[PDB]
Amino acid sequence: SMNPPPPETSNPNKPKRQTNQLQYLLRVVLKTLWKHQFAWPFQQPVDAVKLNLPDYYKIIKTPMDMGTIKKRLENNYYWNAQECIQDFNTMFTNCYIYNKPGDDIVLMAEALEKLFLQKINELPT
Ligand SMILES: COCC(COC)n1c(-c2cc(C)c(=O)n(C)c2)nc2cc(N3CCOCC3)ccc21
Repeated sequence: SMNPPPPETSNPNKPKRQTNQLQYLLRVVLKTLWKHQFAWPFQQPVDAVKLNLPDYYKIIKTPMDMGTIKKRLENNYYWNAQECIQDFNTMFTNCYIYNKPGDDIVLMAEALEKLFLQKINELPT
């Protein structure tokens, strides 16, 4: 059991643009979640070898983490704000698929998801 390569943070065969929404997702949404006290388990891909979680990448076939989302925003990987919001949703959903109710990681995901929703609420037009 080993780790997959992390998600792509670059697509050479994809146009790029700067929008108010993408800038807000990096500078306000991601930055706010990144600095939250419960951010640390979500700042990098799950390392199944280091943490000894051999069934993680048997159960989770669409991994996502805030380190990947950060790099995607910084590299102008996303064309649509929807793509970035979908990646956050995937990250939270994976946590609820793999882990059990009352697990520390699940209550941490709940706290971050609540904050995420409050910040996306004020996403500009
Ligand atoms: C609160 O989460 C605890 C779990 C423990 O998994 C066995 N965990 C995850 C983790 C995260 C997610 C989203 C998940 O689903 N699982 C199962 C584990 N990522 C981690 C990273 C670290 N370290 C801290 C020191 O620096 C290196 C990294 C330490 C613990 C971690």
